Amino acid sequence: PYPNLIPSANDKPYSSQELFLRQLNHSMRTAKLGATISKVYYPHKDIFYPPLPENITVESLMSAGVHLGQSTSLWRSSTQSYIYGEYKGIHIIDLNQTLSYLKRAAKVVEGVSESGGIILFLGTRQGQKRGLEEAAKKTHGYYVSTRWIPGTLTNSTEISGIWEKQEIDSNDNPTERALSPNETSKQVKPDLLVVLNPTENRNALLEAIKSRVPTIAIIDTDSEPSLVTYPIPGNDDSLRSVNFLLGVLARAGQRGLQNRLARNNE
Amino acid sequence: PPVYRLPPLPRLKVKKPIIRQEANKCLVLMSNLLQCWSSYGHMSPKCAGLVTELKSCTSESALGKRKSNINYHAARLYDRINGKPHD
Amino acid sequence: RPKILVENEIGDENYDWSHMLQIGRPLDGESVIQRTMYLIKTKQYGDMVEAYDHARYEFYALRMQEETEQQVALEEAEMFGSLFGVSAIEHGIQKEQEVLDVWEKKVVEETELMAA
Amino acid sequence: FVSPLPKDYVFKYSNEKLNVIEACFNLSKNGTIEDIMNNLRQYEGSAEGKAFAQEIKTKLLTKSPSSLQIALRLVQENSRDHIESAIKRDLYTAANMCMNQDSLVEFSEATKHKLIDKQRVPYPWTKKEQLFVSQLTSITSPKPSLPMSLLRNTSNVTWTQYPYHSKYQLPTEQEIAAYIEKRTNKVTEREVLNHFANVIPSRRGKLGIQSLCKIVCERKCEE
Amino acid sequence: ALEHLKEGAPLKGLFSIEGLQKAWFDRVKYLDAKLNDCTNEAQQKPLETLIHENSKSASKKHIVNYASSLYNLKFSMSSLQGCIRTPPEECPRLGPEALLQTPDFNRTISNEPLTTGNERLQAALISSFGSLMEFRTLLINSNLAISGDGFTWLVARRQDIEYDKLFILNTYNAGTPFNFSTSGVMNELNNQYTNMEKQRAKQAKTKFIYETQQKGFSGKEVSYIPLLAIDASPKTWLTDYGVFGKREYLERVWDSIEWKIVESRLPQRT
Amino acid sequence: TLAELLGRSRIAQVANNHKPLTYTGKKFHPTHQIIETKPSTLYRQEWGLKSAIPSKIKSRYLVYNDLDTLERITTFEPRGGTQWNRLRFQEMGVPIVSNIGRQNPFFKKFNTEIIGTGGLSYSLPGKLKNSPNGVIQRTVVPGRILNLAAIGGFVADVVFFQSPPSSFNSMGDFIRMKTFLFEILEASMEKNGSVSMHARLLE
Amino acid sequence: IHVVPKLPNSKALLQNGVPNILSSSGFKTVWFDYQRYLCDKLTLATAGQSLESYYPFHILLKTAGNPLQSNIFNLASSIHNNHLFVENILPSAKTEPSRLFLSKIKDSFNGSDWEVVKEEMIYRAENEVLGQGWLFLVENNEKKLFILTSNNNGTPYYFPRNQSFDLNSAISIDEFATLKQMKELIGKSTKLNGKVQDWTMPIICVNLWDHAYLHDYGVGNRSKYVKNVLDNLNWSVVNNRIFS
Ligand SMILES: [Mg+2]
Repeated sequence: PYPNLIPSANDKPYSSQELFLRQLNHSMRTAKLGATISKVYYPHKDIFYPPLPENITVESLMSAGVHLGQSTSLWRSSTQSYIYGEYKGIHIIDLNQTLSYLKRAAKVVEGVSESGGIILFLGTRQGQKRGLEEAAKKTHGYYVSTRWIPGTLTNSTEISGIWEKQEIDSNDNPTERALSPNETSKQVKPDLLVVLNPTENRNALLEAIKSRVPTIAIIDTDSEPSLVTYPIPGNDDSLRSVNFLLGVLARAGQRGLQNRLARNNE
Repeated sequence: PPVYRLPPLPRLKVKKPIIRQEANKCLVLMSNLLQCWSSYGHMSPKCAGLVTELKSCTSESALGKRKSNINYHAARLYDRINGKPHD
Repeated sequence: RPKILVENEIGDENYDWSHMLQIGRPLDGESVIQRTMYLIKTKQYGDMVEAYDHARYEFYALRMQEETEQQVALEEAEMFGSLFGVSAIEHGIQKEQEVLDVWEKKVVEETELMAA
Repeated sequence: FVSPLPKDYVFKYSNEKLNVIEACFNLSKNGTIEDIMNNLRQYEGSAEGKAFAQEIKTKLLTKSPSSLQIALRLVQENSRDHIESAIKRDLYTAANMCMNQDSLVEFSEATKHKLIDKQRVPYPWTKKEQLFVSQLTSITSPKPSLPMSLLRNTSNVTWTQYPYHSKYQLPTEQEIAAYIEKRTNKVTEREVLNHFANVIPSRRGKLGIQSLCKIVCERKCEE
Repeated sequence: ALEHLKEGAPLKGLFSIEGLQKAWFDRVKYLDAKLNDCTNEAQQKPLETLIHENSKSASKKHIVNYASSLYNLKFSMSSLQGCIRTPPEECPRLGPEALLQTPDFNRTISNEPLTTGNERLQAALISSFGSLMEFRTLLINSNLAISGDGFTWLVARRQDIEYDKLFILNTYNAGTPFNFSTSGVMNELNNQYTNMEKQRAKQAKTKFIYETQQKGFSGKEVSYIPLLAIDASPKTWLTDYGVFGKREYLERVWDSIEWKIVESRLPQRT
Repeated sequence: TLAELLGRSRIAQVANNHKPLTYTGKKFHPTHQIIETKPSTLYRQEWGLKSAIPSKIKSRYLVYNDLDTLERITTFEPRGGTQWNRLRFQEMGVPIVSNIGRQNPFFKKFNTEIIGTGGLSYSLPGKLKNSPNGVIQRTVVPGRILNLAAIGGFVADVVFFQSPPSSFNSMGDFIRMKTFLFEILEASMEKNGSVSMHARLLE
Repeated sequence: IHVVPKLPNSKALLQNGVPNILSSSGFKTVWFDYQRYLCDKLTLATAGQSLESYYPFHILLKTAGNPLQSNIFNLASSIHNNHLFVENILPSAKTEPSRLFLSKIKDSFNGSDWEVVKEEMIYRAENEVLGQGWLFLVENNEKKLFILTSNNNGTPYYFPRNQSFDLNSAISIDEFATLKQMKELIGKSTKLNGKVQDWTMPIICVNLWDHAYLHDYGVGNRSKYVKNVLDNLNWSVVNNRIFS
């Protein structure tokens, strides 16, 4: 480690790099020392250590901010059943309902991962990218943060024509043999589209239902819930609530992947 | 107070956006000189430095030095800022 | 007094409103109100207003204690040769100064414009 | 539609209490209520567990002896045999209780005392002795004097164990023990939990299953 | 030194048979011996006078500090008396829950000067502080805040030995409650430093600020007549009350003040 | 129930108001609850509100009215200046006392009027403040003269022995540039909730 | 919420204390109660602030420059310093001082022995701090070590909050000059917060508060306690917190 470090002379003081290394060493050993800080929210911890669908409660959802629906004046009355009441000039999403729908969604995510399906996480909002990529990594899955070019599934051959396809084991090993030009040009459709802002990409949803793909979406109090197969009522605007739901879904899919790998090994 | 909600429009844009830049220095100097010459007769040495300053300003060209993104924002944020009811 | 709205685990907490000072929670009007509600529930003060007043009075003492703590800590620091590079008032003055400088140049230009 | 249990939740039956129950209530082919009582009396271990055992002996004493004996007689037979036969046996013993020829099950009077007359105070009882095995059999068996029959179902099916319970509830100690044995023929607690909480498709999202498994491990197996 | 306390049987209110000794008898011995080691003279004399003589001097600093430490403790103990509350040896020590208890100083009031005469003193306190309760809160909270070796002082602003207005101040380790002895030492040091630099403006502004901080409304300097001292150091209260029972200790102290002595100390008003 | 949790929770705790965020009139005390984030939460745009807040905001503090509006934007202003005014006041250490002969309200149907001070100072008046140099009699604070003087987030009435011409008349309406020292005498608080300080110009 | 960390062989410590330097009761007073109290105080101070998320050391570093909120700094400083002291104490988690450490000492103190250095440290402890405080042996950006006393909750890390000498008492000319130089350096920093750069690291913290010694050693014998601590401390820990 640190092969190019030119250490200063013993008579001389520390160099800048040497000093930095010393600081790092101190940080690793004795900085986080005096106390330990239990019961506090670190944003990163929801992405890298999301809870299982089972262990989620209503309280956790409330803390995440999932309960906060759009607004009283921006109400799609189609979503009436999901909403608990109004408060602070804002519809508040029934969170027991949210929980049950999330569990249902989580189970279907797990199932397709187990079957070895292509899961696609779609999230066009600003802060969502990193968490989306993490989720995609967790299950051997896919994501979209930069905008969804209309017709990725309906007009697949024009759009997704010149990108490399692969082969895969019952495990996830590339088994790198040459794909034939006929073998390459076929569409590779997702087996689960999961969106974080269905109201912002109506188009993607429409192609999914045309292309015959089951889809999951965070339905806020202004979003149409009929436009998807498995709606999760919740707060799609705040970045952390979305991440929490997304991270849970990723964890559910991860589990199913692990189970598939285990059964392959067997 | 009386709020005024517009109907659904094709495109919110100001027809012409004014930048409101500062007036030219050379022009100002010329106006000052003109004002001075209104008083004090035709060309008395009270405005001896002013004329020199004007000359310095208008040596390379008649004027010394030679847009507001408001439409792009309106265009961007119209769909948000609408109180347009759902689809 | 700034308020963090980003929730920590809402399920984890467990506040006995016998007293105001809870651990995870800070001292604020909320804590007072929770105390008032507790009093109402227990029927120590049957009336709501009286319970509220009591909670307010509990809060005040705590606030005074907090105020005294900081001042004395500052005094101690001053005594034992601690050195603070920028005090709050000094910082404020500095902040004002930049704004004033910005204003002055602009104001001179505006006066010149008006003249001509 | 399930939800996790609260963070203040504690499983009522502690480990030591479960152990003492196991010690006392486990019986041989010809076990009795008297034998159980004796076992409870002579149990030795933790102080709290001993106190618990004493308490449960007291409450057994408070309850009726003949009925307890009948229940004891029934339960081993029912464990051995299949559902329909067990149900029939239960029906027969209920009939016998209703129409006591031998006058050795003071039931109707006890019911009157409790349900009809007054909620408070236990019944004094007028019959307290060790019934013979043949007598017990006669009590919980039919005769040609009265005709007896269950009403016919659409699905007239008979089985020794339940077809659909084992999948959709928390897994028994016995199943865990069997799994452990299979694994042996290293093993650890975390691995067992993973197997139970993840690998088994019916019991992936079981609520308090990991905790149950941990309790089982604490009770039975060793490092 | 003092009469009201002894080695065998301490006060029923505050300290215990061992804890009192740890607080007072041992500390005093440690200090006196240290003072003797520092200065060849064995004559006690007055402590205040010695402090005045040897103040504003780095060489004669330790001795001054030890005199201050001795004097302050003595002043604290003179004020104290017996109490109604039970001894801490009988009672249980306070745990972590003591921190979360609301203080009753805002709402309750106890042991006032009025109950044992001392009417003019009480009136003076009221004039200074608005009320008795307000004064008490100022005192106890300040003492709590000190968090370390220190003393909280009730003082009187000396302009016969007349006074203008009562006040309260904290002072730490071995700091004197008398202002005149240490007033402007820092300014003098600054001036010396400036002279040294010259030998080898902002500085002028800082000096001016120091001067205006120091100088009173009229007189050339100001001094404070101490009326009440209350120690804040762990040395005293850790033995009986543990870590968490500082506030409790202070409450007990407050309950067991002999206000007659304080009244006597208080001079005539202008 | 969920409802109970909602009532408890940190958004319910912020007492609602629809007062202007831009109020060009006289500001005697804070209008809105200041709301801070942590740096981490700011980094992923989360303030504990309904929505994400724009990445353009780099300040940790803000003020708001509506969680969500018809315009599909939270009504907020990224500023928490009122905390700094309070902190400045605390630093100055001039204890607020009622100039009228009345008991301190913190000691002992609903009255909406301000109970004593609004909570900018819970300091008590009887204390002195010692330092290495000595016991501070006169509180030295730097401020700016406007024409009244701005002294650490508060405007204050001023008095002096003689009006200095050299500093004033050299720059008649650019007196705001030069910071002068002040000796703050006392701070009174009126019924409207305005802190009426009184300073003295030092030279 | 800030809670005290679980020490290694905690039950053993509770039973005994520390073999040589601290009793069962004396160790409880310094750590199992006092540390807990400190943590609780810190939590109370920093419950709803942004400081709740940060560790004590990082809180202290954040806070150091701010004159107000000195209480938080004090608490954070105490918590960190006290745990450093406990780490130094602990029997295990026999070890000798490192060769490198000895060489560094020799370089620093004019080629003197480790026993001599210890003696100088105890003398400094005796003379400098009145009342409460801390006694550090630190290392700075110049590789040589030096002895650093602090007067109650003064940190070894950041030199403006070293809290190294008491101006409540009278001070020297040299000390005043040093203070003036420090102040000048601080003013030269030129940042909005106004915080200098500093790379001082503690190698041997010792707790000169009465929460450690007063139970066992009485009101006197603080020097003796310090000596005992120096004699019996975890050397492996010290060695670990030495090299860059
Ligand atoms: Mg939305």
